Parts: sequence; structure tokens; C-alpha cells
Amino acid sequence: QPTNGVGYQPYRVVVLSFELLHAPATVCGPKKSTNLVKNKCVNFNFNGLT
Amino acid sequence: AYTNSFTRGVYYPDKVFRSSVLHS
Ligand SMILES: *[C@@H]1O[C@H](CO)[C@@H](O)[C@H](O)[C@H]1NC(C)=O
Repeated sequence: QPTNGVGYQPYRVVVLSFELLHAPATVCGPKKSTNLVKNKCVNFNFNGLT
Repeated sequence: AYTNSFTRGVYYPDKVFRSSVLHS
């Protein structure tokens, strides 16, 4: 009821369970990919694996 | 009825590549 005190008001809930695994990704953040370089020392990030 | 399982029924415990190793 709209007259309820805040502890007795309704709250909507979402729980985001991240399937963080050593496995192929299908959800990723909004990050731009570069070209790939080989046989040279580079800094890198593969699917967040820095 | 019953039979012996021998050493059947083992699987890859995780999705990580490994080679030339003994893993507990
Ligand atoms: C267990 O399996 C063997 C064959 O592998 C069978 O001869 C035996 O009867 C089984 N054990 C019991 C308690 O029945």
C-alpha cells in the first residue's frame, strides 16, 4: 500500500550472476579491439585476460 | 545385475588446456 513505511514498501530486485569462467565469452563490455602483433614484446588483453 | 566399472567415468574437471603434467 502507498501508505506503508519504507521498510514495508515494495522493492524490485535484479541479481546479475556473472558466468565468469575459464571458458569462451559471449557477453563482453563496450571495449574496442585492435589488430594482433606477433614475434614482438607487447602488452595485451584477451577477453579481459590482461 | 552388476558389473565392474574398471577405470571408466572420468572427465575434464575444467575448461583449461594443460599438457605434460600430473594434476590433483
Ligand atoms: C559386484 O559386481 C560383481 C561383478 O563385477 C558381481 O559378481 C557381484 O555379485 C556384485 N556384488 C554384489 C554384492 O552383488
